[PDB]
Order: sequence, then structure tokens, then C-alpha cells
Amino acid sequence: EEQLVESGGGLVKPGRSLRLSCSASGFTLGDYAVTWFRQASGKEPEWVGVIRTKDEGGTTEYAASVKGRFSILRDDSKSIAHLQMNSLKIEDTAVYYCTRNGLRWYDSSGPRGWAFDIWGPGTLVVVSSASTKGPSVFPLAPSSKSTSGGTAALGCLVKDYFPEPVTVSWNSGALTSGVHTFPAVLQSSGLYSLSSVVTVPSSSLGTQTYICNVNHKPSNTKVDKKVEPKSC
Amino acid sequence: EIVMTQSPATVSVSPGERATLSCRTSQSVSNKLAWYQQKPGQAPRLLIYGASTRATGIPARFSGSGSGTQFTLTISSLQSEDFAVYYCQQYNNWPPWTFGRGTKVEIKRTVAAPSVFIFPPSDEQLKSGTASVVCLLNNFYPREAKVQWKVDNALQSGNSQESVTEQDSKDSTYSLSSTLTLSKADYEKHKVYACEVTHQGLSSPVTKSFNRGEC
Repeated sequence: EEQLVESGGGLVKPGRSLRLSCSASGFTLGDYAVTWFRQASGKEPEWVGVIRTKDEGGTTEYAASVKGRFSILRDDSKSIAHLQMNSLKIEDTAVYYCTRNGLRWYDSSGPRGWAFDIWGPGTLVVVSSASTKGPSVFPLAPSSKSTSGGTAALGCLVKDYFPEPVTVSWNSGALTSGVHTFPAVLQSSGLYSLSSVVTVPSSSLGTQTYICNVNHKPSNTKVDKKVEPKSC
Repeated sequence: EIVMTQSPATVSVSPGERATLSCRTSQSVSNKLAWYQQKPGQAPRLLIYGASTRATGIPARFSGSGSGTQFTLTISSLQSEDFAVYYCQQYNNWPPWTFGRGTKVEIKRTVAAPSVFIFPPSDEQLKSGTASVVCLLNNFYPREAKVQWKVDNALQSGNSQESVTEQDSKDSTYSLSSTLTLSKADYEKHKVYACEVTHQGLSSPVTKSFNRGEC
């Protein structure tokens, strides 16, 4: 099964640089143009740049907003490509994608168009002068106050971190049913805060271990907090 | 250049009914038109190419049609998993790397009252000087809801924040999280912490509360 994965996003200061990587598995990346997109603020994907195949000269083109600052490289032997970002600006903050152009057509004049049939999951790049800060993780304890009809709710409060994102899973990923991880909200402190909750049978609170696995890569924070029933 | 215009920006279709999305190109692109689906927290996925050809592993209830400048994505018997933003993209005229602004499909399901849960602050947090009280509205529909924080029956104003999930991929509901935040000192000055929830699915407002030092 063919797939792409971006890596390397994180916090970077204005004027600094950052390298993203795009890794292909299950196909020969060198058969394809690698096109970089970015997406912010709930808008549509936006073209960043492309590098053509070796066959087409292996050359690059860039959006006007990044020309002169970004550069694309590819290593066909390892089915990988990179986006090198120099002189970063706050407006560069976005989720970056790489894509393969599996669909192509040509006439006598050359390429006419592409469609992008594989995308990576994305990697978030945050350009800010604010300093990174790991979250505090507090349990949201289940109690008669969070139980409804034989169902109980419990969770984790991930408070006061910067920048996005944090990931949250339950029991190392074995618990997925009934989980709601909420979008982070930006507090007036400029720090983020989010909650993750899961509903389970009341009858399991006395016997089943529930641990939320919180990961905040920008700050090298990993937390696995066990959530303990309260008795009220 | 070739501009993609997508209409409407938002569409609300009941489950199992038919969704119709419009893409219009500022000039003719023949049938070189692709549709993409982007679900919350995910990359886009290729849906249709050639205006009417479904990608690998795309269910049959998705279909596209049109040529020239008017194109249509149709989703028959809409499923809860179809909640996403949908993008069109022409590739008849170089370059191909432009998308329209997208159409969001939201699922108009039946009314669902929320389940309401309350969480007291943790000892860990309180020792550090702060108390976050969290109120949970789980799996309701429609999205509008009123969350009312009361402390010793005093309606609270200006000290809470909330966020809402995207419409759930399995049952098309929303869940809502409201955090009330106080200093330890203010927290320890009062007894009853309550949230009051009003929603279209509730025949009367629902209250969950606790007394500090009870949990």
C-alpha cells in the first residue's frame, strides 16, 4: 500500500530555517513530481512549490510568497524529498503537505495537468518568537457527577502549552471508542489548552485502568497519566 | 488564470438523502476536473478525476458529472462519515495546483439531547494555585447549546472557555467542553459549583453540580 509521510514540523523563530522531509513507501517517489502544499486557518490547500522528476530535468518552481526563501531537494535512491525553509515569517505558519502526481496527461506541448492522488498526513510548522512550553496534564476524575445511566465519563485536561499540537490517546491506543479530543483553545495568556474525554461503563471504573497518553513534541513532553475514580 | 468557484460554502443534508455540490470554472476546462474530500484532522483524499471517474476505493454513492465550466459532485444516501470539506481542482490548463475554496457538508440529523457531566479540579492543580472546573456536553445535535456556570447560585460571567468537536464521523453529533477557571483563593471561598445546560433536546434545563471538599 502506497503512502507518503511528512516529518520535521515544529516551532521555529522568525528569520530562522527548518527542513521538512517527505518519505514515500510502497512506490518509487522518483517516478513523480513532488508538490508541496500548505493549509492554514480553515482555507483551501495552497501551492508552495514543486520539484519535477529527474526525467523532466529535476528542476523546481515556487509560489511567489516563498521564492528566494524555500528550496526543494529530492533523493530518488531513498524515495524521499525535502522542503528547506529559510528566513521564516509568521505568515508561513501552516500545515504543510507533500503529494504525488499519480494522474498526469500530456499533449505535444508537454504536461497539461496533474491530479494529486496521494497526500501525507501533514506536518504543522509554527513560526513565532514565543518560547515553547510543555503542558500540565490534570485528570478529569469520574464520579457520580459524571455518570449517566450506567455510563461514566472521564478524561485529561492538557493545560497551558505552546505551540500546537498535542496528541492524546488512551491506553496506548487500545481504547478508541467513545473518545472525544477537543480542539485546543487559545487562552488570553497566549498558551493553548485542550481536554480529552472518553465514556465507559460505570461497572469498569473499579477494575479497568484508564491512562491518557499525552505527547507534546515541541517541548519533548510525554505524559501517561492514570485517571482514578473519585467517590462522590 | 482559471478560478474555481464552489457553491454553496456550506450544505446541510439529512442522512441518506442526496447532496449536490457545484463547481464552476472561470473558463472551460473540458472534463479535466478533480474532486477531493478532506475530513477533520486529515489530508485531502482524491475522490473523482476526469470529472466523472471515481478514484480507487471510493464508494459508489459518490459521483461527479459536467464538462466545460459547470461541474457537480453528487453524494447519494449521505453517510455520517461523509462529513468533510470538498474541493475541486482543474488540470486542463497549466498549472494544476489550484483548488477552489471548498464546500463543507454537514449532516442534518435528528435532535439529540446532550449528556451532561461535571468534573471538579484535581488536587494536583489546586496545590499549584488554580482550579479548572470542566463541564461536558456529550453527543448532542444541533450544535447550538447554552452553558451556564453558577457558583453558590451566582451566575458566572467572563471566567470560562469552551470548544466544540467537529460533527462526529459515526453518529453525526457534537460534544462540547466548557472550562471554568479560578484562583485557588477564589475557589476556596465558595461551596457549590454548577453548570446549567439548555438545549433543544432538553424539555427543561439540566444542572450538574458538586460541593467543594465533597470529592
